[PDB]
Amino acid sequence: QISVRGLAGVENVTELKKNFNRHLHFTLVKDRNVATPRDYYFALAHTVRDHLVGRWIRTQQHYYEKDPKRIYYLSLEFYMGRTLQNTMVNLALENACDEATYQLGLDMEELEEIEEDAGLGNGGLGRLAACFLDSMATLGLAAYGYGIRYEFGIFNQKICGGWQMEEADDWLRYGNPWEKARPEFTLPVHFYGRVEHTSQGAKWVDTQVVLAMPYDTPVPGYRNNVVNTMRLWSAKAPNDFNLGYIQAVLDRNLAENISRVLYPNDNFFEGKELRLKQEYFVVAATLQDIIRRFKSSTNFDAFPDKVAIQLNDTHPSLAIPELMRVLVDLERLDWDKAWEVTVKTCAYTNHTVLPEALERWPVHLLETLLPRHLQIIYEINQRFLNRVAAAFPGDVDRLRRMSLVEEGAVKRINMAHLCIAGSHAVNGVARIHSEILKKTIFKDFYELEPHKFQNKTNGITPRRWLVLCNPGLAEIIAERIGEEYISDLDQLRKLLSYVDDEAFIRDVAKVKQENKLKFAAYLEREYKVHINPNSLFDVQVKRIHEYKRQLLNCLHVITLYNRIKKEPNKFVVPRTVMIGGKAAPGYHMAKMIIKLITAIGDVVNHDPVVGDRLRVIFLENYRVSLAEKVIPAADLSEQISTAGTEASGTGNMKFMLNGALTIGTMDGANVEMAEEAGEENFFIFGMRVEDVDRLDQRGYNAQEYYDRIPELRQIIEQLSSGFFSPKQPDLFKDIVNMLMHHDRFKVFADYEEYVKCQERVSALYKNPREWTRMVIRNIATSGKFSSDRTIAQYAREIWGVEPSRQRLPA
Amino acid sequence: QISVRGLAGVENVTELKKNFNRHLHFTLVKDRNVATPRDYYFALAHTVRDHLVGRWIRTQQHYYEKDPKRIYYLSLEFYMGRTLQNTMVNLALENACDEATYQLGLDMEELEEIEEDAGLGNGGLGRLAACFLDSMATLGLAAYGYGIRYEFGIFNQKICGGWQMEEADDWLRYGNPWEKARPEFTLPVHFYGRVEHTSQGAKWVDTQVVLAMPYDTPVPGYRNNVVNTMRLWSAKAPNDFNLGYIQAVLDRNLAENISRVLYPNDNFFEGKELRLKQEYFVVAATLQDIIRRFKSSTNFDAFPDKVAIQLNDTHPSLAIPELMRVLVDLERLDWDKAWEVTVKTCAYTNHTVLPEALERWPVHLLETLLPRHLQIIYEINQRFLNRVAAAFPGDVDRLRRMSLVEEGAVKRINMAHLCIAGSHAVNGVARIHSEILKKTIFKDFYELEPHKFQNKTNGITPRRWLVLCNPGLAEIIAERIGEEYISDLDQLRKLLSYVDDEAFIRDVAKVKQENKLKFAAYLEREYKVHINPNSLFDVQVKRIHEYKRQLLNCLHVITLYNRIKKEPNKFVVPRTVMIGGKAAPGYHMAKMIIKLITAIGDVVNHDPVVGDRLRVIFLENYRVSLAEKVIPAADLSEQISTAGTEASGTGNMKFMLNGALTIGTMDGANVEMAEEAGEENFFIFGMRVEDVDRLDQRGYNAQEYYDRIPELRQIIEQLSSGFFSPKQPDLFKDIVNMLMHHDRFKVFADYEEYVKCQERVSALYKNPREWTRMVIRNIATSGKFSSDRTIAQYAREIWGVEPSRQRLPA
Ligand SMILES: COc1ccc(C2=NO[C@@]3(C2)O[C@H](CO)[C@@H](O)[C@H](O)[C@H]3O)cc1
Ligand SMILES: COc1ccc(C2=NO[C@@]3(C2)O[C@H](CO)[C@@H](O)[C@H](O)[C@H]3O)cc1
Repeated sequence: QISVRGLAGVENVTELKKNFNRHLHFTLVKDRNVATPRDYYFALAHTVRDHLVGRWIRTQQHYYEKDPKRIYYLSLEFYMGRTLQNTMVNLALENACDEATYQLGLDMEELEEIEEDAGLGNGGLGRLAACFLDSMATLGLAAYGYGIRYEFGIFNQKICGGWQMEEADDWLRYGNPWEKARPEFTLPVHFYGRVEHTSQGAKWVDTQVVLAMPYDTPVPGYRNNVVNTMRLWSAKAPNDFNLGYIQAVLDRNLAENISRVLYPNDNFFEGKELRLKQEYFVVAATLQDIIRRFKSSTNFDAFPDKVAIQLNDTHPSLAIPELMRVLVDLERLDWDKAWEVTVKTCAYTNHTVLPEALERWPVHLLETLLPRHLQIIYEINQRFLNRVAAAFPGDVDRLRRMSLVEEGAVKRINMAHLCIAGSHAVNGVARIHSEILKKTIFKDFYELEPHKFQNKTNGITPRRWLVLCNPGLAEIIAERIGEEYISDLDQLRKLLSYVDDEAFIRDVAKVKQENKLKFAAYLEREYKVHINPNSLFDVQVKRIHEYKRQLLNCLHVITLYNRIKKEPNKFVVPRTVMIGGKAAPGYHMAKMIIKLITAIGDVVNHDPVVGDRLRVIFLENYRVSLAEKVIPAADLSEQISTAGTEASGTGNMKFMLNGALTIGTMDGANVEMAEEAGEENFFIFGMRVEDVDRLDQRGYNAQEYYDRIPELRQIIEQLSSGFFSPKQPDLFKDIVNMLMHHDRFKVFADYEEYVKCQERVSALYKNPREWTRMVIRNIATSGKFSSDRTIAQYAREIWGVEPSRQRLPA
Repeated sequence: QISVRGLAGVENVTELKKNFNRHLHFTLVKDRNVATPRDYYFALAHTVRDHLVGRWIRTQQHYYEKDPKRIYYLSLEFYMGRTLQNTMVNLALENACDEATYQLGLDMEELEEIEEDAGLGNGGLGRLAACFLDSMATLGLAAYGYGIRYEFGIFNQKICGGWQMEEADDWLRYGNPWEKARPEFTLPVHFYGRVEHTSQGAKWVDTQVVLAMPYDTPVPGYRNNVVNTMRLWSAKAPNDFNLGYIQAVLDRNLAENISRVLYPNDNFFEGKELRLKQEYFVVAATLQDIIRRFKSSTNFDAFPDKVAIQLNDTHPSLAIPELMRVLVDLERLDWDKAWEVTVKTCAYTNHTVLPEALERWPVHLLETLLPRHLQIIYEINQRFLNRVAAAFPGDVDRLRRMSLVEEGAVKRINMAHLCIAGSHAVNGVARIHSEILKKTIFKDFYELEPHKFQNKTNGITPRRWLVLCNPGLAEIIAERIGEEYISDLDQLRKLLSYVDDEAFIRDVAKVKQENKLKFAAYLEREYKVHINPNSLFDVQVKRIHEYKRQLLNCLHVITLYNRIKKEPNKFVVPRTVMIGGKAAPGYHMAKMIIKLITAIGDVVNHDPVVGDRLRVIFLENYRVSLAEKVIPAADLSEQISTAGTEASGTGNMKFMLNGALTIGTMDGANVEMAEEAGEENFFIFGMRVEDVDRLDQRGYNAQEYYDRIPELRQIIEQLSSGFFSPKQPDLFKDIVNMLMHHDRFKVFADYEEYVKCQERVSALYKNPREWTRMVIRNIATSGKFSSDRTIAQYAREIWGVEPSRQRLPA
């Protein structure tokens, strides 16, 4: 159909049809008479998978022959989403498969909807890892993603009576055609035990053993025939485990629980033993695999020349003392040499400055679970503090501030401090965030080792986040500037010469309208909800958190509603306000915010006076697959975190690429997005970081805003009195109390500027031509935010490797 | 190579080679450079599996079109063993695959050794189910085996310091290429809850739900293109199960534990809740599947015309009240009609008379777990006892004897009584056993309903137990009488005309010697144990149990040892005495017997005076795959249970088919084996059932035998004094005490006759020609013991269906 989706050659289509039929028969053991849509999906998935295998085998043998430096990306989260369409896109098979299935009497888009998301992440951090894997393969890097194969990913969200309910994400129920179990490469992981000091060093003895079984998933690069590997570990009990008899076999579950479930927390540290076990499990299995591959290329001097380990936040921080453990205790290297190797091998990316998100593990937990690692951490700390003391003599408070060990009620290990000490590079994820690191939380460390600190602004893959989810936009762009931009997003700048082109203005607006129509149809079909496709689609999709200020959005919605009720016969630009996202199950306030959103919708959506002028919808079960649907449909992207709290954001970049305008604070990557597009083409409002600092020094008094803003007072009185909960008048008392007395994120302080800015949004939307011209200026300057740019920077500035766009032989 | 293994055609070999290479590449994602023997096994398994699928699909569609009466074989145990060679044998692919792999530079027999046994059974009962499935497919019956997919089968046995150690049988670790998951046919199973009586009947409410997910395994018939199904259920938690959050997901294990592990008891009832859950789980899921298939052919009058349910012992006895529950509570049939349908549908096979093996479930367990079923059982009991009372007026003791409910300390339900009441046919598994049922334990029931009671003597499949495990013997037979005997074992009678044939005598003895050489080589390679292949191979392999009297064998071994020590320079026929079998983990005496056997070996095998004249070896980890190796190698089969205790035995039949002579009591099928071969061709000794009865009336006094048999006294004194355990003098005190004071199985009473009979065995072995002629007379008369004969009898006399040897189109 469309050019960017590749060729549908007679030979290819014929071969795909026969292999589809072969898999339906031999693999699925079905015939066309009893086969269901799900059977057809699997037949297609197996057919497409077959095209990966040759490339996968030859890529890995190529790395063995060439022996390049290997990049190991360690993460507790990989938010992959669906794999079928992505694989077709990267292999240039989309049009061919569309044709082949059409000739078989099937609709490929219907088949695509059957696949479960691989939801092995919470949101931004896990999705970043996924985009990074795509870019590393596209740039021809010898890269491996290492994580945990959770049996249960992020929970499925159901809304019942306006409240969030959780159910298990049983994503493996029907099988996973993309993974290949590798039980032959199973490795032991040790827990508990005790440390024994001998004539020849320390020994870790009397341990409990859990097996780590790897599953490999292919990661295809964009049309370069490179296929890299994501290796995820699954926990298995040894066969002699606890070996009355029946109970001993049943108790195997205790060991295997390590890989059972993803902790569902976004930007929050939960210091539970099971989580610590997960963190060591991935680190210990991965490091053994790395060392084995290195030895099968004695001389650990060349280790950092052949190995780079990237730590995705502090979650895999145990890699540092584990590497030291192996080099010192097992390989018999002297401490100083082992440390040199460790520092040159490891690098650390920080993803957040929120205090409650930082990992600080109780010493007593590490003492019991990992006694040798605690000893190594103590030794690292002593040698590090000796360096600090030499550099800043007599500065006793600096010593206590910089220590890896924190004293108090319970002694804790600060994992961020451990990571900085044991890495040759430390980076933040957006310019403003990286600067905040050097000025505030890591100031002492920056003063000691300034060369260590870097910035690497986040990005998103334009394969998934443009070509896959928005083929209509990809096509109209390709018509003007060709296809090269898909792996070189900076080429989008060429679209600036089309901002006054009448045909292009028309096509951009047409594609958006089509996306909005399709999404409005999706909502009626799957959720029986009705929306006006002619309204402004105002979208805030992201995890529910106080810092992200879904509450500020709520205040604006109620403001709009109240203004309509005050002057019903006055014209207003119609809006569909859509808010979606999951709350962590134990996060009370986040669950209350969801209830508030649905409660507002219950009032607003059924008021006859409002009509089709304002609709409030909560998007249930926000996940990667839903993002791919709603983002291309959006007109307005809400990026409204309190300045200094969103380290980068990546949803922001997705919206910019897909033709939505942004209303946002100068926070995270928003700053750089506005810099790229020009501030005139961005809807910027609210406090800057400096303004937040000034307010904190003064003391934030929410009452002041309540007293001086009549429209805000009305809303608070409505919430308190039970306007949005008539049967339960005091339902939202917790929300009001927080807003009035203990709001860490200063919702009221940005209210006036936000509402004012929203009026400017509505004004521009009244002028379709000028709206679209501003959209074109955003799309055209979105190039910097490709994860290809991000990964190229990591490669050159941290890993010491050169990216390549050269094809491998097919 | 050999004729019975089929053709190796140029086309077939070429196609097998290319499909092998295709699977290694696409399915396993390997190349010849990194592939291991295990990879090669899987490539072969997938290649052979492909040949099943067409036949499997067409067989099942054929049954849908023809709508024959369906046979449902319900069992908690299916002891399948390995599948690769069996599939090749039944598809006539063995020689072709041997050639194809040879041309690829691989040894197929090496590849076959990689496959794990499917050990979903304890021994005889589970193996009978497996042979039955093979015969039902070979006889073209529309038959389905239904059971549980245990994650862990019968434990692997390790011998450490002469003691049995258990480890988990993680048989699914590397995957199972033979099964096809069918998550789309998942069914709910209900537990606990309460009964609510309404206007329109009873309702079972507030239940806990566990999902039953089916896995299908193909069961190929012998060269008839029929492929039947074994459907095994796996337990899955519903996604809202227990839905803080993390613990709720972890607690899913509680539901899924139902299908985790096989109870490892042979002929013993363990009344645990988990076992009851397993029994209902298989019954509830299976019955829903049966009813669905019946409705997709309202009128339940024709149900028994289209459905037969065979209960493999009382383990699936809950099928009776479950069927009543569905028909009465859900389908709204009147009780009398539902009962008529149930009785005509169900039939019950009893497999044991040992009191400790009979299922008697505490009422309090059924009350809590299955409250509606208990109510139905009470109603069945009342109506049944009303029938008994009408037939035998005033016989109050008969009423209490026949009741399904047993009174006492704890009230129990007698499941055997339930089965007899609710089945139209009840059978024992050998003539002597079926007679014992009518004369003793079920006498009252036989008097009420004589027409119900039948015999169906057990059998074994000649495919696995001759062609597969002993191709050399199969070939020399085929050379004389052709190939038809493989599916018509009665044709072996034609070998009687060759008993004086000098060439045949030579060939039979040659095949045995070759088997003995191969097995002696297997022992050195895998266990570093050395044996004389010129010695008489004296073998007792079966589960360890007091009733099977491994202890009687031990007494003979020590007798032989003592006689050698008394007269060292006197010639004796050299023997290798081999004993193998697993003990149930909680069966103390059985574990003590294993230790005794190894302790005897420790003394006997290292005595320089004995030399190579006597060796005692314990065969570790006895299982189906080991049976296939040792049985063809055996000279003497030990079948020495106390008369009246072994219901049938099936190991006995395996040895007879493979050219071993039998030393045995007149117990189980031994009686019929001797009848078929002639008593002159069997080594019969010991008490008959009548003699055991006489001794019981008198009172068994072991001291009497001790006092009057000097050779027996010597052995007991050796055991007691610590001759076989010098470092632990009193190690075998429990064994001596049991033998002397509480031996239920009268070991001493058969000692003299046993030793005498063993002397006659040695005498005949000294004459190779006459030994072999007697062997030929055994093989020639083994035809009755084919499971094809057994299944044909079930078909005609119980199920009301006609077997067919007609081919389906290929
Ligand atoms: C479980 O602990 C955490 C889970 C998630 C996270 C984060 N999720 O999103 C964050 C940080 O990382 C993204 C990728 O760099 C950034 O774009 C977000 O701004 C940041 O909040 C931090 C800790
Ligand atoms: C767990 O409960 C039981 C397990 C096994 C058994 C049996 N195993 O072997 C038995 C009975 O059945 C075989 C098949 O009919 C017979 O050949 C054996 O003689 C009998 O002991 C009985 C109860």
